[PDB]
Formats: sequence, structure tokens, C-alpha cells
Amino acid sequence: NRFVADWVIERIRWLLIEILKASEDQEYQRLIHSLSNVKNQ
Amino acid sequence: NRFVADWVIERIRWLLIEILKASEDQEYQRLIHSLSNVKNQ
Amino acid sequence: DEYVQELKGLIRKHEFGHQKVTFLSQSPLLTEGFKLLSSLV
Repeated sequence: NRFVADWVIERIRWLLIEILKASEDQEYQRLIHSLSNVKNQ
Repeated sequence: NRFVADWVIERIRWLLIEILKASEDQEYQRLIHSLSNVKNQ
Repeated sequence: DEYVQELKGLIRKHEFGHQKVTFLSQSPLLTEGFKLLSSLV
């Protein structure tokens, strides 16, 4: 992104998947498998 | 600063002293002498 | 006024709401610019 600086891009997605962890099956796994780096899990 | 990132802090002051150059005597020199790095002019 | 108008697009890349508005809606340009810089820092 180029909005502020590298702060609310990945932290928001990380906390979103964290909320998903706290509270579907194939999509709940797609959302985390899609973004770790390229290889992590 | 910690507002966006290192973009509108020094550019704005530089263009402001540039406008002053384009359009006082002791203060017009104080405004530029006060901020170059610590030593430049 | 050649650099007076471009500021209206430069500062938008950023709470000093009242000062930001009075900067977007204006001889006093150097004074308000230095005031805004001092306020933000």
C-alpha cells in the first residue's frame, strides 16, 4: 500500500484471522492458507 | 513526526521558504538559517 | 500565486481539523504554514 506506512495492512488481516480463530470450514482454512508468506503452511 | 511517514514535514518547510524566496530581512534569514541540518550556512 | 495552489493537494496526504481547514481556505500563507508546522511538531 501507499496510504500511511506499512501499518494497517497486515496487522488488520492478522487480527481478523485471529478473530476468526476466536469465533465455515473450507473458507476458514482458505483465509489463512492464502496469506502467510508463500510457503508457511 | 509520527503522522504518516516523513513526507509532509520537511517538504512543506522547504516549499515555504521557497515561497518566501519568491515573494522581512532578519526574519527572512532566520527562517532559513534555523533549519538546514546543523551546519549548512 | 504558483506554489500557493499546489499546497491544497500536498497537505491532503495526511487532530488539527480547524487549522487544516483554515490552511485549505487561504501574505498570510507563510505565517499560517509556520503555525501549522509548529502545531504539528
